[PDB]
Amino acid sequence: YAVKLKTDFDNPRWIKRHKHMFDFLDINGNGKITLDEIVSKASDDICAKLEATPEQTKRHQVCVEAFFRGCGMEYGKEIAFPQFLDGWKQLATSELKKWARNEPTLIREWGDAVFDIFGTITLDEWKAYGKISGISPSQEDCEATFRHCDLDNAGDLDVDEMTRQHLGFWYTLDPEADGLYGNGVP
Repeated sequence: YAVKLKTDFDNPRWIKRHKHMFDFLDINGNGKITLDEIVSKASDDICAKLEATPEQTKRHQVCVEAFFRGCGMEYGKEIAFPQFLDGWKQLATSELKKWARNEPTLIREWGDAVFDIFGTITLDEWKAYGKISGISPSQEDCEATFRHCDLDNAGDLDVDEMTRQHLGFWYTLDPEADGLYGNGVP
């Protein structure tokens, strides 16, 4: 499949996908999130539970920082959803230009850092990620991810494929990427 490159930023389904994610990040329900919180979730929570090495944690942090700065986040900056979504439009545009240029995207580099903590991850690793990050705590959802994606010869997921899927899921609302997270993310 050719990844869908055209954006669809006014589609209510793309809005809802990021709204779901925003509200998941807004744990205290006050309508605003900060880079501080996102990086703490990355480093203090996820990497600790995954038992990442100090270096892996740092590398992952740098990637999370760059990724979310790309959507307008910053330390001490309290962002509400409309500005966050505007940031995602900018991130998606920038990422697609990199993709066109065959330059690694920030979503790819984040994936590299996640995968390294685990270029392939197993279903059981993905199920753990889903619980620890909280993005997909249902193991059935994680099974759906693996059904959905094109897997390697062992039934494992490669970062190139996950990145293709994430371009379509997070940036372009590619129908080929629908269901990447099962019912865990709309």
